[PDB]
Amino acid sequence: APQQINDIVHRTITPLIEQQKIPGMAVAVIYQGKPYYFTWGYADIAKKQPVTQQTLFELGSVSKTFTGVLGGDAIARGEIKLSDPTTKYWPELTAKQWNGITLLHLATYTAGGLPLQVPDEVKSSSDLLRFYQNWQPAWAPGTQRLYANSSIGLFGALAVKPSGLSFEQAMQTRVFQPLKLNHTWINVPPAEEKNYAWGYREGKAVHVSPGALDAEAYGVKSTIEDMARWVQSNLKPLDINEKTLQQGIQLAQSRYWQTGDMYQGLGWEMLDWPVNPDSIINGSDNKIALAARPVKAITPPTPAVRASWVHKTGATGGFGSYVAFIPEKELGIVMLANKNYPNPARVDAAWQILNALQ
Ligand SMILES: [Cl-]
Ligand SMILES: [Zn+2]
Repeated sequence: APQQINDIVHRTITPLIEQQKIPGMAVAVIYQGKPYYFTWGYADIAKKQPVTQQTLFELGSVSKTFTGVLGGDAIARGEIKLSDPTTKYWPELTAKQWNGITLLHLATYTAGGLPLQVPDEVKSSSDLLRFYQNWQPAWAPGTQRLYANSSIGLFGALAVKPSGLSFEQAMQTRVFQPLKLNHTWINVPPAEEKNYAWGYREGKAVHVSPGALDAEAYGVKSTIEDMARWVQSNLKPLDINEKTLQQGIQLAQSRYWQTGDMYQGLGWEMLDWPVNPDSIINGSDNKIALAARPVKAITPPTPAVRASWVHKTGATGGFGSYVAFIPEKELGIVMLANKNYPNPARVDAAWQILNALQ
């Protein structure tokens, strides 16, 4: 890699690892469209297995960017419209509070207070219907954003219904395979477990446990190389030969809602570039990121703005991930760690690197 990239990465990430006690980490810096890879530490501490460019990490909510793009691909196929009512795809949701709640609301966390988590007691299809049938909104739809797995998670499950495919099969055939993400998994196969890093929570090795709508909301595992390719695909949609996927990527970076200086995409979140770094750092703190905030609609949605900071944080019990990129500059970063450490530290490190290379 160029000397300037090696220097800033060492001076930014090695101290981050020192400060946050991260056992293993993989970083890709995309510079002038090309990825440069860095690894530190261990995928499995007790086995002394190093992090490599083939190590799988839990992406947590970075999974939502895949869900948003898969939804965008469905829009471009004419299979769904974001204005469609939820009940078009789930007629059994007869409770009156669902009148007026569209796929747009589900995708962008604006249905009116759907909760952050689907409750752990939901283990069956009927449990899930009961949950949504009895949920009472705190706000009218399209007025408040409340980040929620139960919102975008349901969006993903319904967006694939017209195709007749399962969510996992739709994602594999329509997103992973065309983009040659051949080491990206909703369910890690037995032959790849050897590359599945352990996450570490309070010194204990952990993996994410099954939950309702997990594949849609937080269930993808991937390598640093496949995640660099995901960033390249989102930086350069016109290089994707499948038109519906090219358009799906673009639609996921459309701006549908604004609150403060932040815009909500489909999975992705965006700000205008140049960005105020303190706003992305401070806004990544869960005290803000998980809070209810009024939104203003953008009608029609703004088509993907190349001068944007586009990003997403993700966490599981044992992992912490961050992706950010700037289409106008062909500049991006992927940070995958097997400890869940605070989002503001992730964003600050990412901005120090990309700011140095702009
Ligand atoms: Cl140094
Ligand atoms: Zn040093």
